[PDB]
Amino acid sequence: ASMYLKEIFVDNFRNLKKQKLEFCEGVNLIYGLNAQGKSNLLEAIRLLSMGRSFRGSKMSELVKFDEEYFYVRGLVRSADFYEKKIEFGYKVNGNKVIKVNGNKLKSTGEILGHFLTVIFSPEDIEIIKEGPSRRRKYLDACISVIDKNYFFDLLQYNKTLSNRNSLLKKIKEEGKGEDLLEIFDEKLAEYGARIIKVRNNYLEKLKNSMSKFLMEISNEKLEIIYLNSAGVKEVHEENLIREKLKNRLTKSLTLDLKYLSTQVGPHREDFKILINGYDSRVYSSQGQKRTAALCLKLSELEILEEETGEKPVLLLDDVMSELDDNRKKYILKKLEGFQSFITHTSKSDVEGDCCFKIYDGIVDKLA
Repeated sequence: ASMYLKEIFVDNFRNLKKQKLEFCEGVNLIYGLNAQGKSNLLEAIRLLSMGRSFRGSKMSELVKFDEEYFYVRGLVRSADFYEKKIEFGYKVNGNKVIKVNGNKLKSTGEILGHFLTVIFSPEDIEIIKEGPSRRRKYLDACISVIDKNYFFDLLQYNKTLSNRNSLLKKIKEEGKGEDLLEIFDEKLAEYGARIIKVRNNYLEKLKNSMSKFLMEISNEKLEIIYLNSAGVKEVHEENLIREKLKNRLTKSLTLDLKYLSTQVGPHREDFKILINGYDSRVYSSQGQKRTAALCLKLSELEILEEETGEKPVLLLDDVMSELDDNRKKYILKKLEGFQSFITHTSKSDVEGDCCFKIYDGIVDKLA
């Protein structure tokens, strides 16, 4: 039984009026003339998956202008639940309150997995086009939805990384800190090796899944190069990678003290998408990049289902309007057995099993 959002209630959320909405199976077409309105609804849905705004927005920005809180409640059907309640509340205080079936979660990260979605947007092309930062963050979020252990390791890794970076400054002003520096190096190498091993594993699946879609769509060839920070290309034996990280951290101490940051580790790494053997960021055409962005999300979807045994809900934020007919048809074919939410400016273009009109932030069914 696939994931299915039966209902969402939004209160003081961005520009949406207070309302409870009920949805259907298959394609939920949401059309309207407002920008914020449509994608704000998608933002509220995606929030129940991730515990954050997909736009990258801070929580205080999600509260309705001049209000003191927002609140979102979804009801979801999944493999093991007829109807799970997920609640996300934020008070301008600065505390998120998140509950699943009435139990408050200790940390936001705990939300991950109760409600699976994959969100498509035209912005996904930036994952192809931009720097390592954008691709690490995409990669980290994809793996974390599947793998709680990886999420745990990344949290600790990033915590140790900032502790180390601030210690570098203390070691520069005063001296000393040699002991905490060893302790941090050891921890970075330990967490780093596990992060690298899991990343390598995911990217191998990404490569296999993405090459199939690309071959299907444009008959083009896909390769992925993972340049990891251990410089290894083996990534079986964790202790070998851990040792390579540790030695590298030791060898780069002079450079680290000059810049007051940490030059080696997975927080610096990237992966390279090759299209017909050429670097997709600097060589490929825009059409190719766009196609690659689509294959990227389709793969995400495929790996997510395969790994969790659950079939996610699909969010498509304004991704249909600039497509030609053959690409629309392809994408629609691929959403076949999912619940999906497709935002559009038009009612006619893609039909949809249920159609909703949004205006002045009220969503009404049929039109």
